[PDB]
Amino acid sequence: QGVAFPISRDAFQALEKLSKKQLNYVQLEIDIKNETIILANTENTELRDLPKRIPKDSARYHFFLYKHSHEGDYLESVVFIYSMPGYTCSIRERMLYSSCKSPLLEIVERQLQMDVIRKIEIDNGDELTADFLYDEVHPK
Amino acid sequence: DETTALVCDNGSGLVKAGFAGDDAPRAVFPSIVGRPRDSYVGDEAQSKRGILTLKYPIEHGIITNWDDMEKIWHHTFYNELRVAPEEHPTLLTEAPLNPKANREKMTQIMFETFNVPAMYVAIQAVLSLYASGRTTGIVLDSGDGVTHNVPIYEGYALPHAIMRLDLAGRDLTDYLMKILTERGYSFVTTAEREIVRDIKEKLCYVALDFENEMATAASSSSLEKSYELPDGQVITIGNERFRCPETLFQPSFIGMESAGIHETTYNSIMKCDIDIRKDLYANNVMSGGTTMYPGIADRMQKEITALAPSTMKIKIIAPPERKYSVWIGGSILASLSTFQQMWITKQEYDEAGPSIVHRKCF
Ligand SMILES: Nc1ncnc2c1ncn2[C@@H]1O[C@H](COP(=O)(O)OP(=O)(O)OP(=O)(O)O)[C@@H](O)[C@H]1O
Ligand SMILES: [Ca+2]
Repeated sequence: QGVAFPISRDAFQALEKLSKKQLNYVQLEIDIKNETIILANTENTELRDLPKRIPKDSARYHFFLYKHSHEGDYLESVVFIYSMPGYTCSIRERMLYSSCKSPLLEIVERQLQMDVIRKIEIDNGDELTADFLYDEVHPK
Repeated sequence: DETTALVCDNGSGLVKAGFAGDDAPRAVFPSIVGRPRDSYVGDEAQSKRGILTLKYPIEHGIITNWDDMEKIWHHTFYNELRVAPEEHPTLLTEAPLNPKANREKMTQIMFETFNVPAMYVAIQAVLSLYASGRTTGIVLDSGDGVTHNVPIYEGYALPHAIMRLDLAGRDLTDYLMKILTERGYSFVTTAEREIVRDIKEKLCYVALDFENEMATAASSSSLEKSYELPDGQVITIGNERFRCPETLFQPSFIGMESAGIHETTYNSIMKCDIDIRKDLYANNVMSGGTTMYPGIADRMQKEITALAPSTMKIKIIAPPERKYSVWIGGSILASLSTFQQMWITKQEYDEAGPSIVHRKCF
């Protein structure tokens, strides 16, 4: 169950900006040996560029601002993404990303009042098509 | 380090115990206690069976006999690991559907009988799920005495949906023993059953299509494999190779009311909220020794796909380390410096009592 790794000041500041909608994408990684969550990428990301942000060889955490219409409303929905490409990740890498997930999500809610509307887990970036994001957030 | 964290995966057939930080358990022995007709555990209890009443303290993953379970843990600490448990934090595993009172009992035995400085309890299925690289999915854990279908959502198992099949490696070994015994080759004693268990783990496989494979075996010897027995004799097995693990999909082969592991998976998923069914279908994670059969992931893949809705991506994840994925998962957890503040300490137990395990571990 839940293991809490410290978050870098940088990673925390980028998540603080994403909660204030100043950034639309924050990718985080676990520094496995130092047991820390660090900042990996904060590029401006629209839904069409999102598939091309997901590494192919290593697991990652992503916070993405999903802007879309749903029954007449326009929603800016912060979504959480746990990408795990497969056996390229060691058992230790796979275990740390799974165990560190909940505490990171609790700290982000408790401190930054980020409203994570959905938590998604994917094998690879090519899955993050517009329809897929819509079916995860609004499964009907 | 004289205080290295310990990991004990208490299975109904085998105890996998070791040190946090290692890649594999240092100790693997049978969960058997023999008391005279003061006590014996493991291999020696089985050996002295002529003067003992043998017992399995872990019935279908659940610890049902605590006086006996204490004997297993005592043997684990002093005879297997050769450590004093009062100086090592101990991570323990628990079965799916393990009663909350049972979890409390385990905590009290660790702190009052063994005097451990700290302890942790994790569900076997969740550790295998986490080590696979995800937090939501359905786990098929098939071990020695029990097989479970466990839907897990964000690290929490869904008890209402968990399915239990009381059929696992123990039964498949018995079935292969009977199907070999009746075609000539006669195995009877506990040691001859161990030869059968070895034949089963080395030569058995799951057929993608059972009736097609029965036909291939009837018309040719393409599916035959040989095995040299300890005395030097060579035996050759044909359809027994796949008829034996086929019992997982057709439990009626050994007179069971329970449908196959593909149907109990479908049933388990159908008991959960329609909104999460897609996440379960795309993450069927296998774990346990009885999931080591070649061809089993391919077979589960086609069987789930034949029952599931046609708009579900069906994915079977079968890690190569799945025979020990529970122990390895716990080993990684307990080896972390940041895990130090997750343990239930003796002091926290003395103040709150055993119901601390529901909050601090879950
Ligand atoms: N390669 C293999 N192929 C098939 N079966 C195997 C293989 N390796 C081990 N087994 C069987 O798996 C069983 C042991 O698996 P496991 O350690 O997960 O069980 P357990 O934890 O003791 O039981 P359970 O989870 O049912 O309570 C034995 O019956 C053993 O014969
Ligand atoms: Ca087990």
